[PDB]
Amino acid sequence: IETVPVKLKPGMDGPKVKQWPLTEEKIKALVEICTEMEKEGKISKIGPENPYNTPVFAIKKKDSTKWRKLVDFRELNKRTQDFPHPAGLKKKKSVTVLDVGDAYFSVPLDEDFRKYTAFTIPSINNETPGIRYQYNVLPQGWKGSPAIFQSSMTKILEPFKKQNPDIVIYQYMDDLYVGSDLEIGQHRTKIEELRQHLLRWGLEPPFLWMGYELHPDKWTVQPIVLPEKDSWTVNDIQKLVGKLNWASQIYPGIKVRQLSKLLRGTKALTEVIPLTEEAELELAENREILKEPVHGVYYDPSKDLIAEIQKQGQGQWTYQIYQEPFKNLKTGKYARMRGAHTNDVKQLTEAVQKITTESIVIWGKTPKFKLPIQKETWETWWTEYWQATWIPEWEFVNTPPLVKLWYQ
Amino acid sequence: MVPISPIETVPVKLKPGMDGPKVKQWPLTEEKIKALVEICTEMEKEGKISKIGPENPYNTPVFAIKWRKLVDFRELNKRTQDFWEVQLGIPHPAGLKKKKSVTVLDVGDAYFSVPLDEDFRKYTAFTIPSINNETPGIRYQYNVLPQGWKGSPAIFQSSMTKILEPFAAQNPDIVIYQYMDDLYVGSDLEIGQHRTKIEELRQHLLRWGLTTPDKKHQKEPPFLWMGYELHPDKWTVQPIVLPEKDSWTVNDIQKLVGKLNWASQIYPGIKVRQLSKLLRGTKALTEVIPLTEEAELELAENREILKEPVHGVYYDPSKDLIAEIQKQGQGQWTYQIYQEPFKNLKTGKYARMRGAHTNDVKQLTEAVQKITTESIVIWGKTPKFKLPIQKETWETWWTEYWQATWIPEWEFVNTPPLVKLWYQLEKEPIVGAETFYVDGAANRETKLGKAGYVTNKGRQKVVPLTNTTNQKTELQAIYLALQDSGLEVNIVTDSQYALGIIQAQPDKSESELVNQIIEQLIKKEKVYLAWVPAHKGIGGNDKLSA
Ligand SMILES: Cc1cc(/C=C/C#N)cc(C)c1Nc1ccnc(Nc2ccc(C#N)cc2)n1
Repeated sequence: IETVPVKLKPGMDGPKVKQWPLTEEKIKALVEICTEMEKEGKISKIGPENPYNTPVFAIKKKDSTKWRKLVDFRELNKRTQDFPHPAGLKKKKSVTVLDVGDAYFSVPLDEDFRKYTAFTIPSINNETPGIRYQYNVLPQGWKGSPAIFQSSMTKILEPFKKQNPDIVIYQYMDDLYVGSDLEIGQHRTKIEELRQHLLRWGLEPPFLWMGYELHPDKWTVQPIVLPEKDSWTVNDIQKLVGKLNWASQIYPGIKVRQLSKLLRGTKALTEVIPLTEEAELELAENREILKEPVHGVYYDPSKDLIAEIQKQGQGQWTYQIYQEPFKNLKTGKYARMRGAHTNDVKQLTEAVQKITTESIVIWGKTPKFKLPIQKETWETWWTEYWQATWIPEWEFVNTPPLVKLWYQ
Repeated sequence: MVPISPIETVPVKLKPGMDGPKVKQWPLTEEKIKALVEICTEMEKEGKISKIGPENPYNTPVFAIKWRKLVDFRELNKRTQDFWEVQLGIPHPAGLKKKKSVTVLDVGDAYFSVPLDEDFRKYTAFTIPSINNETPGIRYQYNVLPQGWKGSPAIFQSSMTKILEPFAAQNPDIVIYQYMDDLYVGSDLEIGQHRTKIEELRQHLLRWGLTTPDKKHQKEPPFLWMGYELHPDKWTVQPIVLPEKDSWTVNDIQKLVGKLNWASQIYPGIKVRQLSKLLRGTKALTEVIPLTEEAELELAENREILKEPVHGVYYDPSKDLIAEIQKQGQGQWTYQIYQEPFKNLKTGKYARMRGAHTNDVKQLTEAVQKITTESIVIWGKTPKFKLPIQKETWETWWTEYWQATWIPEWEFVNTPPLVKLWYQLEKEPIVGAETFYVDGAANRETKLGKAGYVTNKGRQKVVPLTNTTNQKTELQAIYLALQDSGLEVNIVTDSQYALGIIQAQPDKSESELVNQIIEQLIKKEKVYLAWVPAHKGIGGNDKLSA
């Protein structure tokens, strides 16, 4: 009810980010949403004295038919002033993600900072002036919101935590992650118990009823594996030596000397080469090395997480998360990419969101993505398939990696 | 007297850390001073300016031009905050809807009913010099937005919009658009109902004390606006006239391309590649340049396209948008957007991006994304595409390409030249095909090198090379293997560089060597390219680096 003073970082001005083009349906959804928010006092119209801007669009959360406003505060968040992650969350058998972002609207925003939350609802073909608003309350997606609302959330959650001490509750931006070990039916009733426990405080939230269910305990380690074959061709051995050479950047004691000595001569690629005793032993020793963890791998909260993704074909995608090259903190593979059997970009967009979710659960922050896609293609489509209330950072890969072959 | 509603003032600030202007008034002739004194007396009477005391420390120079008054706000403008500028994105005519009637209202006097933020007025101070400098100069400050001041256009437009919003909202059967000192009001209503709407608008504006000329506006359809001609049921660009000349100058060509680019939004098939090529690297505006034979053709082709008027139609929201693309050659692409056959809303073009290697499919994809984004802007939706690429071709491409890629709903249209895939590498080694182990190396100092191969059949070649590099020799080695092999071939290289290029699947390159390789790939039936790491004792695969 009383506002927290908030400031931008030293020597830095507010965001001036262009509104990107919106479809008719998203414009109409935003006009409807903002008209209601304006009546509720959550936002107010602004004048030309405010030159700041942040992009806005609208999405449909997974399994819903109600449009949700999504502000892209990435620039503002970088420019905003700065204000312990639970290692147990990723170990729970079920985690339900709640959208609690609506709660932030109950807290007023510092009068002097509001101008920096300016956004624009554009018109088709710019035929009428864009509708200009700023926030009067903590906005969804702004990093300052969870920080300012934190004392309030803890108070709301106290009785539920007291009565359920083994439940892990973790907040990231507008998301609430609720983890327990258990049977699912009971789990869903704690989540519902939680819900009602929050509704009480409110007295209605459009998306609180929703539950996004995860099972991070089912997530795990994906290591390097070598083929097991009875007949090796020249091509098979060349591929094996290539993979091992690559793996030797990750694992010290990998050797290819004896295997390479099978590749001596100038043989037809499809010709079968019997393994020598020396070559099989080297191969066996390499297998054993690859069963061990990578050495000197640690997470540092002061460094960025980086996520790389490869398209493997047939709807399959591989990814790695690291801070230092060759020191992967997590690797994984997605073989489904549902609903995008004929759409690469939708598949990639879902992969990005899934990887970000894993990252939030494990380290409590989002990675910077290296995306195997041309900038123009991504920028034109990702908002059509986006279903999360946060947005990570990304860059684009224009040169095909050889590494793709090693994660196949 | 009838009470009128005041216009809300916009609070204005100087940029952080900056003070107002303190600029010296230039001397003026006795004649100019008298002119300014009378002008300002009238403005003072009109309430636009007010005399101020000697305490104000700010000043902006004023001039007299042959009289009229000019206040030079360049310094104050530098010191004034940034504003939201709504006009940055202008409507494209192809997105407009047709109208039976469009009326113009003059609102030029309304502009001076906009008051200036009281606290900012002090910064607008100026001084009329006194005759012979024997008395203190007459000091004035503005009470209304000054012409030439940075904030005036944004504040004026926002103030007018705010006034017009309730009228537009309660009268959805009309459209209202402001440009300069005019309001344009369009509708599809019966003329009697439409004229009634205009009088109601005039009555609405009166509430803010804003008067509009009873005498009808002189401007009437067609309208000359932002380089376009707007008619009730069609639009075009203003006349495009290509000059006759015996000699062309950098500047002339820049101006030519500009007109052609402008023309290209409704004249189909405009091309500018060869003319733009003449501008490469050099920017000496007076330097005459001889036209290539290719540039002369391009220009001749464009003159023919422009020989007579072409018009676009307006947008009908009750119908689909269709976008059709053609390949023109040399990285050039052209398109038309229409709802009904033979009636374009607009046209346009796309050019290949600068880069080392490329292929037609990638370019087609890029053009599609450009048109998609343009269409979201203009119409708020994606058009149904008609593309010169077979469905089977597209499927092979995107399923095998290492990047994610997507094209929205589209259909094949069979009009040459068709976009196709010119080669496809094998996924597995070819049984029965000769295996070529290739390599090359060069010396960095003397730039001498070698490229060659050895095969399972005992075939061998080494070629000595001059003026070369490691990367070129690696490509040359692959080229030799392609040249000297049969229709099916397995090729083994250690070149990460060469792998990175072919895996990008180029069909054309800035490297003639790569182009030679592409021409060879096109002639093969089957080609499997295998990579191995260098210097690891692999057979066949380097010593021959000697
Ligand atoms: C953007 C715009 C520029 C001018 C430009 C005014 C000037 N100068 C005039 C108007 C009225 C508008 N606004 C809109 C909005 C929707 N459909 C249209 N269609 C439309 C506009 C003019 C003519 C004509 N003749 C026909 C159809 N105009």
